[PDB]
Amino acid sequence: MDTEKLMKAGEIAKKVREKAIKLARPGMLLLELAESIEKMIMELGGKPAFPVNLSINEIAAHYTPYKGDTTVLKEGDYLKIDVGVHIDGFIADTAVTVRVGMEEDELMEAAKEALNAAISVARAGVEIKELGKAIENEIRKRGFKPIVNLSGHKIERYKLHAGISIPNIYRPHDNYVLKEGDVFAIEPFATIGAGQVIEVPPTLIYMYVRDVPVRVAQARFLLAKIKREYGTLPFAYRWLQNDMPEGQLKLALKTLEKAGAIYGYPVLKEIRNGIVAQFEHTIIVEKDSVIVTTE
Amino acid sequence: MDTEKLMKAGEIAKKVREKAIKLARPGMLLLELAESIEKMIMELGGKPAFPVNLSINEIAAHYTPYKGDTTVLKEGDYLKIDVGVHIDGFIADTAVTVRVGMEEDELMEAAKEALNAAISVARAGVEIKELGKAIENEIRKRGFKPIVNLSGHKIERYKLHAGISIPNIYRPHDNYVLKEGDVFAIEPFATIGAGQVIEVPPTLIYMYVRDVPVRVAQARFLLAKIKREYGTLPFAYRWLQNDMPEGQLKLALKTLEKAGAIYGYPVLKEIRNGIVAQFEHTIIVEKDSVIVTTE
Ligand SMILES: [Co+2]
Ligand SMILES: [Co+2]
Ligand SMILES: [Co+2]
Ligand SMILES: [Co+2]
Repeated sequence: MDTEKLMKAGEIAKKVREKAIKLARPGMLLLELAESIEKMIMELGGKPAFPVNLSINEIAAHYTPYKGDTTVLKEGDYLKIDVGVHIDGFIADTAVTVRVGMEEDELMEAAKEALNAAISVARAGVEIKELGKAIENEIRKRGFKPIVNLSGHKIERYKLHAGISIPNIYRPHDNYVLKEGDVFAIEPFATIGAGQVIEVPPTLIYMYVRDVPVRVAQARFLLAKIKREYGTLPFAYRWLQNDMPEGQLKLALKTLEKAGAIYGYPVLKEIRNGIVAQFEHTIIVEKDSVIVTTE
Repeated sequence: MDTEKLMKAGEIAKKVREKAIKLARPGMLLLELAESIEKMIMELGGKPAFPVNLSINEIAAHYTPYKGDTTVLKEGDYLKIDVGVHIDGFIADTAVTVRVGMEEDELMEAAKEALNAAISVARAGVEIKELGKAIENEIRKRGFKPIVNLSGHKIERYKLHAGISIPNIYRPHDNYVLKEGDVFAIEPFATIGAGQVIEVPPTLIYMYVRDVPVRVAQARFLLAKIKREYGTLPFAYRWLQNDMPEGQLKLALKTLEKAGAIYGYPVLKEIRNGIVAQFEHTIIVEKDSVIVTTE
């Protein structure tokens, strides 16, 4: 629909991103950080597509603070900020790696540079694999491993990950064809570890999924609120940490989870605890070139 | 449409597959082999979906003989046989690894076992990732690496690789949902190498793609032949070696290649030249279980 909305989300996400890079100074508490970003996005004119992700070093992604996290930045950390905005369901998913209180290095360069290459070739008509390979070369020609299980994704109205991915590697059969009006989030992750990530507890981000009559009353209602307040967008436990006792909240979520009403999206950590750089922009696949909502 | 056709394709491919395993005896010339299989498929009632693939050891796949290959099997080889049949476009892609003149081992077991698991969970409703994970565990718990760039694919009428894949790894965002009536080819590849494949020349298989006003004369006729007899389905170079002398043939292809008419699918070889075992069956995603065309 309104390409302007995909643009607005993109525009907000840009500004907020920029500012986050700034608040990203040593000792800065992750929790303050997130809150600021979310409310900014808010007062700026839009709701978040998903809770800001502030992932540090080996924590690949899927990490968001919660009312209680004492964690603060530390000089030399590889902080990764992945933000997403949405105007009525039109997402903008951008992200950047900041070496806390320091300047970028070869790793960070590899991810950024990679990401860039992908854009230069995206244009209606090309097969996904081309971006894939592009990304792979930049990362590997710099001696770095690209992650093989975290990757770009195609966005759709009120659907963050709509089905088609954009690997950071070259898989010879990825032959989906970038159509016109296509909206894609390109996001190469680079690492010095093995190049793969595993899920490790706790589960901070969750996803609403399906109506499933639950017996335990409270749970059911917790869900109902969920339905109506977040929708199809993934949300944070931190976002509900005050709508009921920390204790009783848990179960409700679990029961909801053990019921398949909502899916939990645990923290993603590089297998051999390798540093993880990352940059992501969102694009709209046009005929001869792509427009970057988050430029 | 006719589930019976998907069944028929499936049925032929089964028989043929079975027989190939037998013809797979030492010193057996790969070229005799392929010919047999293809003609059997033929006389059995159907056309091949793609040229039989006889891939040996570190040759992951995409290898097919050509009029000229002197290559003969050798005791101890890990021959991989990937066959595909199609009834009016309803494919059946099945495949197996045979230790030439020997009995299967841990590797081969891993890939097989892996494949099985995937089926056990396939059923309308699950997310692709579940299968992915499944595969990953069987292959890895046996200390073997799964290939990360070769993987299962969703089949559709006259479209071998229709877009959605089924990774041999767990990528947390593979959330496509197995619908009812879905046809998928699950195919785990296992290897002791690194777990990745690269393209290496030559280019034996090719695939039509789009009508391009070409300048050279014979290519143009070659184009319209490819168009009429092969179609959207991929072909082997071995299938056209009669239609014209070596030299002229090549060029008509090459022009077309450049023309953007037919894409060529080079050989796939495991990077650290590691052994590659593989098994593949095609399924139809039904409500509570899946029907395996190639059982
Ligand atoms: Co993102
Ligand atoms: Co993203
Ligand atoms: Co196959
Ligand atoms: Co296949």
